[PDB]
Amino acid sequence: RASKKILLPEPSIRSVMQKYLEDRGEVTFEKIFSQKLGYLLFRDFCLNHLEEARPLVEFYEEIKKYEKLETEEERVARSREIFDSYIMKELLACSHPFSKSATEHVQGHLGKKQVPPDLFQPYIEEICQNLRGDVFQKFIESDKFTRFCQWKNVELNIHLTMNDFSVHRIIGRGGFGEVYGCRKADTGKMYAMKCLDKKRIKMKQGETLALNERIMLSLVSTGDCPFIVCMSYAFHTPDKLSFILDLMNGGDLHYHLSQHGVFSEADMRFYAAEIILGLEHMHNRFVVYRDLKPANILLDEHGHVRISDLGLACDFSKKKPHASVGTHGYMAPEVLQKGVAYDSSADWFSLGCMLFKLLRGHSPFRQHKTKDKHEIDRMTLTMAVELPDSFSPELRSLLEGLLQRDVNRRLGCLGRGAQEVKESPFFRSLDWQMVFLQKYPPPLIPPRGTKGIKLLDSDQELYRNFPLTISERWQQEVAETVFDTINAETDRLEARKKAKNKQLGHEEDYALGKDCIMHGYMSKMLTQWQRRYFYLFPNRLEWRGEGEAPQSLLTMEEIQSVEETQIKERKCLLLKIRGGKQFILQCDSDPELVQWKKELRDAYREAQQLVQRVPKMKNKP
Amino acid sequence: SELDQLRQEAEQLKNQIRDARKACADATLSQITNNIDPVGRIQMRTRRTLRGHLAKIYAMHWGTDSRLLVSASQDGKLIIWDSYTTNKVHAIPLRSSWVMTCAYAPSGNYVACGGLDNICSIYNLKTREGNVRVSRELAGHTGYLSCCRFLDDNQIVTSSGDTTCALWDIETGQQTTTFTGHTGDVMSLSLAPDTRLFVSGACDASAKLWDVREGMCRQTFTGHESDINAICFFPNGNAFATGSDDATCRLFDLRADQELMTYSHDNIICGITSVSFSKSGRLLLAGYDDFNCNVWDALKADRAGVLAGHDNRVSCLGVTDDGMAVATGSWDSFLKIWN
Amino acid sequence: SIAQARKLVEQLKMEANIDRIKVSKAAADLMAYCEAHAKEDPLLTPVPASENPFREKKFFSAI
Ligand SMILES: O=C(NCCc1ccc(Cl)cc1)c1cc2c(Cl)cncc2s1
Ligand SMILES: [Cl-]
Ligand SMILES: [Cl-]
Repeated sequence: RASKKILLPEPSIRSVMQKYLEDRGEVTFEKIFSQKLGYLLFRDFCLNHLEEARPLVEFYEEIKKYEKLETEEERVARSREIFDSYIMKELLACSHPFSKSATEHVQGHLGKKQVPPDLFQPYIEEICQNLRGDVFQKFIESDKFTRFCQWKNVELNIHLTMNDFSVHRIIGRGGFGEVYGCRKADTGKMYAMKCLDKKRIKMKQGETLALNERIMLSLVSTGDCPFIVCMSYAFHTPDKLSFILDLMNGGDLHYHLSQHGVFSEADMRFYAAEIILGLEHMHNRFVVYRDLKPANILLDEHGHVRISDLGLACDFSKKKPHASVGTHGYMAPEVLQKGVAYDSSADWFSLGCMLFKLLRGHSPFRQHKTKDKHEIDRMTLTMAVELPDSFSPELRSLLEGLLQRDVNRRLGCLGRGAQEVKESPFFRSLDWQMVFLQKYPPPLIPPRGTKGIKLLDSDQELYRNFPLTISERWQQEVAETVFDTINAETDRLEARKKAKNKQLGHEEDYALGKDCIMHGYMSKMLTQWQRRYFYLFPNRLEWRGEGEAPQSLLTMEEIQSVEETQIKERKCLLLKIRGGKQFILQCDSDPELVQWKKELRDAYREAQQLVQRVPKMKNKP
Repeated sequence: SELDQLRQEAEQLKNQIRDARKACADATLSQITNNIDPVGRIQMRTRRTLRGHLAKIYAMHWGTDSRLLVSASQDGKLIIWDSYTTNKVHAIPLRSSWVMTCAYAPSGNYVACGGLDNICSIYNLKTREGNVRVSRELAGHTGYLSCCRFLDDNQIVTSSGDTTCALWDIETGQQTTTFTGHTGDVMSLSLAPDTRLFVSGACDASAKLWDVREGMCRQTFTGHESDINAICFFPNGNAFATGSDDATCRLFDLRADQELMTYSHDNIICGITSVSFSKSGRLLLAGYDDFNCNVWDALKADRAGVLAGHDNRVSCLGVTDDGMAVATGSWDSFLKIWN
Repeated sequence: SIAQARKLVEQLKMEANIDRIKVSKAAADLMAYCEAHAKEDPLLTPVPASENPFREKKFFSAI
């Protein structure tokens, strides 16, 4: 359920948005087809409004169902099923036969009963070839691309505040603030909101930690990892910073270890497997976690787990870190040693230390429940790990591997990363795709039932580039909640306006048959704002009210400059006019502002360049 | 070599032409007209103010009925007006914003216009179907269209910033005749009443007389110190007036092959944009960059009066065929009808 | 340039080859034209307001 409603802009937003996207090279088959909302609008167009592309998209979606099948027995069944039925239409289509090369490849695998998930990948490549030419061009001309622009404009104008969320009870507490459960009002999706108080951050000097987490969440939150607490939005108010994160109600694994007591090998195996896939995700994006420990593992309501706090994590792609970071008892030798640079190697040692603690109740380099940090660090560098007789040989193999002091000897550091750990004898029983799909049963289901001051310009500028929205997260949220209903409602609204404009007789477009560059709504201004519809031509900017032709304008000659400016909170365009006059314009979105700023500057500079070499038109001394 | 010898023959001929002209200069028009009475204070008043253009007016042209006129504007439209009522007959949104000139066919069936599109576009007014639409786009010029005038429904003369003028056959859309000769941009042109001849004015500071039938420059007239922005035939075809950036107008006789008079004032320093004679030829009316139109006694060179109604450059003007009214168009976006 | 200078000499030869009348006779013909058409020029010789469409004229035609 969504309390608030998203309102799409009118189809006329296309004029601006198409150009915005075109200047960024974003109007391409690859760019749009790979976006969730782009795909859905493209398939709608092909399945319902273009008969020649219909069977191509139908067959594409059939292959995608085949890709997701878990067992080979199923893939034997489908691969037959697919090849027997409705391939016959494709072979009989004169415009679209699949290649000899492609069919010879597919029939070769199939003829030997070889049925991998990517069996039909050649047919995907030729479907995309046939979809990205004329079909794509016709899609771009259609109202489904207009509708894409309408959605895209919403995406590029997100400005979140606390009023955009329905905040609920506190479900977690930290030094610089607290975590709340919340529902997003637009869509109704449940989320975690991590609120960090700025007055606290400045007091305890934790600016870098807060900013780093923000950066690290950006790198990690793409690709939909089921095993990391990912971000969808970052935003901030005058007093608070806010991360919108995956909601994890089940408490952390340190708390559960403290309630449950130690785990068996079989229960630890479950947690280890899911955690490994999380680290793999980070390491492929060149992030070293550095603080892997039970308290940084969270449980969801079903008992599945994710890795949590990224504030101590580090991007090692360009420069490898060397500072001693993490928690004592879990830090690697190469980390503890000042001056020695380390990569992802640190996390595999940490893993070994954590997995040991899940089985025994303490870090292997924490002897006799001691609190001496100098001792713990020292045992790590020199003490050989006395593994109990209780442990299986497969476990013993794995922990010997992970806790090698030398990186060149250590498991997950010999060349291939997480794959080396995955194929360790301890995990022999596991299908790793099933781990990824969260199909193995969790061993533990959680039960259902001081003083700060002075925030200045100096401090607020630290969080200038804090706000962010991750495109695929937003689109996925929209797609699975309100996309269907809001598309149907907007179709109704547009049809009503179309049919009403037929009744009124105002059914002619002023932008057509001339040399109009671009057009759309803007707001002009002594006190109140006058919203009007603007048409930009190469020598002038005109505007109209509703139900009339334009009756006022500015010429490109008059415009001396185009600059941005803040009136109150919102940004505006400032046109400086010939003879010390001014014209202020307010746009309805950020893309619109960017485009109008650009196109106006281009239009005035080019016009004044033309005029100067025409004697009849130019100003004479 | 060959070039040095031809440079020396060019001055020999130029000097022969100077001296031939000097041999004809036996008296001045001023001297000949000393006996005739002044015209007195001409006090014309604004009888209509035509509102509709949203930006600068660049050109206008009266229809032969002395009632309808076309105007062309920076707003990217032609408007055809009924001057007697102020009603608009047609508003024509153009394909190109950059229009500079316009024209009205003698028949009243067609109008033409163009500018930085480099195209003279012909519009059919009373179509067989109903609406106003483009009948022809005349492409050929290498530069902007500066002026154009119909001879008949199938023939139109054009001038261009490419330095040429041209005669078109509108059916074929081809240049029947090209008129090369000018050194710089061509700004204005004017047809002779009989239509066998026409004159052009240009940024080379010269006016040329052309033979329409044959396609040749017969005579060239110098004297102006700067660009010639406008040109107009005297009613009988034997003379024409020019308007220039040098702040003077000038009268030229074809048969005497020289300047007769200069129309100037020490206080007037701005450029002349447009010129036209009254029906009898006695008054020469010129529009200026100082927002005024001045009325000159063409025979005596006295300023007879002023049309002072616009708030920016008077960019164009025209006198009706019946002689009843003067129209001025301005950068302030209005046209005024005066008498 | 060789071509362009040869065009000019040919062209100036044509301009020089015209015959010309006296300025006194030319000016006299213009004066006489104006005087012959002065009564027919409404800007010089006003008509009564009742035959002037932009002053007081009663009736008009269609277009
Ligand atoms: O970062 C988290 N834990 C680390 C400890 C912590 C707690 C509160 C703050 Cl303010 C800072 C740091 C997270 C907790 C949750 C919850 Cl309780 C629920 N859902 C997601 C998440 S991520
Ligand atoms: Cl709060
Ligand atoms: Cl789940």
